[PDB]
Amino acid sequence: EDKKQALLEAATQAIAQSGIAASTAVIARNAGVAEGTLFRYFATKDELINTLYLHLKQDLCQSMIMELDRSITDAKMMTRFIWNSYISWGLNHPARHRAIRQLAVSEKLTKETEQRADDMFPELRDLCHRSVLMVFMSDEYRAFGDGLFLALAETTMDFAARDPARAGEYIALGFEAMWRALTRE
Amino acid sequence: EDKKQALLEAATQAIAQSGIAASTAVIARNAGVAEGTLFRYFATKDELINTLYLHLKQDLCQSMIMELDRSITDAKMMTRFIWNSYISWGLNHPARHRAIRQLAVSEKLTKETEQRADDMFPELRDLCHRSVLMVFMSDEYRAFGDGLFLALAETTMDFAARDPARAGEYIALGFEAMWRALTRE
Ligand SMILES: C[C@H](CCC(=O)O)[C@H]1CC[C@H]2[C@@H]3[C@H](O)C[C@@H]4C[C@H](O)CC[C@]4(C)[C@H]3C[C@H](O)[C@]12C
Ligand SMILES: C[C@H](CCC(=O)O)[C@H]1CC[C@H]2[C@@H]3[C@H](O)C[C@@H]4C[C@H](O)CC[C@]4(C)[C@H]3C[C@H](O)[C@]12C
Repeated sequence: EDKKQALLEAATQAIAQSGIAASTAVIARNAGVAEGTLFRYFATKDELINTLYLHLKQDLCQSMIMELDRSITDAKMMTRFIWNSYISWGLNHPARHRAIRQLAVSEKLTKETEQRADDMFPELRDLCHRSVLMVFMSDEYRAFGDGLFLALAETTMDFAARDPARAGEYIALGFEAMWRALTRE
Repeated sequence: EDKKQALLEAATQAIAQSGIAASTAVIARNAGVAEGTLFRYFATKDELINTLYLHLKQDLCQSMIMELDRSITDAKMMTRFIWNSYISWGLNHPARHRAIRQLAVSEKLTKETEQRADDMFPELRDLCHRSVLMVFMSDEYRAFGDGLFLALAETTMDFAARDPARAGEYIALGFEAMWRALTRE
């Protein structure tokens, strides 16, 4: 029923379809509400980008909480579980993936948003006792590394969706491509 | 002036924007010509996909001919030159990249088209005396491996285009991600 969730869902769809340029008028209309109502929730496109990114990240991380087992010590096994979690989430919720990938490479996420993103799920930190995933790049390239992860993830989802009889095969082959590209031992 | 090239350019733009579903009416209109005229060049959407794919592949390969040096013996160095060639071509011709990537994962390329694609530029074969690039996957996954190459390439082009002061850095970091993902020694 509640208007914030309706606006966040409408913003998810609109950005998934149109990118960050998506219109607040269209988003407000697709929700129940007047555009003025939308502005009381997010006064700027910049704040909507930041709010929606944290919303989508929270949703993903909660799905990962449901799926992840902590008897796992092996970094590669833990990374595979994370990858499987992300692919499932984007196959279940294609617009949430499409939206988050455009928000992630928008140049509009604030340092406050990054810290709230890094903080929100302590349970998902570390899960490596020191880390393997994308720690080899300079800080300037962390967004680029995230973009490559998302590109490999999106291609894996596309083939698994089109050819579901081999979905697990695409997910495993995509994981090993991601692992080689974005880790070092 | 010539109508085939005008239609192939209009088909490139339309598929880049809309995918393989792009309308022959729109393509014909964006070219000089009546839709009936378009059908004398490609009687089906299937034949346009195949014809346009070979056209775009020929264009890419000719650009690679202009750029590539044959004193190169090292497989990694040769693969880097190929990658640099592809990224330059897609930054110079974004719609040609966007089109070819949708055609490549369309399920509509004919075996005849594949053989003509494999044959067209003997000069680009081998350039490895036995090969490293994507020879580790089963034949069923060659399209998937091509999709991962294209995804990594597209992300590299996006960041190089947005942040041209570091274009070479994104190209080098993207190459090493592609190389790790899609080769084995
Ligand atoms: C939750 C999990 C483990 C915790 C961590 O190491 O940060 C991490 C590792 C890689 C992360 C992902 C990658 O950084 C790529 C994406 C980046 C976006 O900014 C968030 C979604 C995105 C898909 C990330 C979600 C989540 O924070 C992931 C999946
Ligand atoms: C021309 C060059 C070397 C010759 C070869 O080994 O086939 C090859 C190696 C990898 C090839 C690319 C990859 O297979 C990924 C893409 C696949 C598409 O079907 C054609 C474009 C595409 C971008 C390919 C163009 C070209 O055939 C490439 C770049």
